Amino acid sequence: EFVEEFNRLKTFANFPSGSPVSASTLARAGFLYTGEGDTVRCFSCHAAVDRWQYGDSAVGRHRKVSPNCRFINGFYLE
Amino acid sequence: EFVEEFNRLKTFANFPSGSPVSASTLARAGFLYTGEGDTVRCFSCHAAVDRWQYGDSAVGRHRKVSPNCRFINGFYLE
Ligand SMILES: [Zn+2]
Ligand SMILES: [Zn+2]
Repeated sequence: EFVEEFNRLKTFANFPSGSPVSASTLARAGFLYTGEGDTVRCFSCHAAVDRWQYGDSAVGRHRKVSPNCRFINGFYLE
Repeated sequence: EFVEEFNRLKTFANFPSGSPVSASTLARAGFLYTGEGDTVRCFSCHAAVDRWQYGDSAVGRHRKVSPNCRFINGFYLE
């Protein structure tokens, strides 16, 4: 279901507009919005990432927190 | 957008598995998959490279076709 980026993007309703990282960027990096604050969680490795700050890379933070995530490693590539 | 290696890697869905060079290696060398055959194109210098053969170096072929590419010269280094 969440293999599709659009389905991930739909979980971002009410995502804080004041966040330095956008909902589209986070969805692209494999994240789903948990609904609380700025906490997102990867559909694949289940790692959660929060406390986003200016200059952050959605993919960069994702790799840092979960270096062996299959999604980031291209496991779902058609 | 494509400055991020992962975004380049995502363009490789359906990239021929029989190719002597892998999608990850090509993405690392700054290439995006054009979707046709084994033709990839650099996000930075726009040079396209195809006809990959055993023993080929993704970065090597990239330099040969586009010696002044900013990406290969490290222009995007943080
Ligand atoms: Zn993950
Ligand atoms: Zn180039």
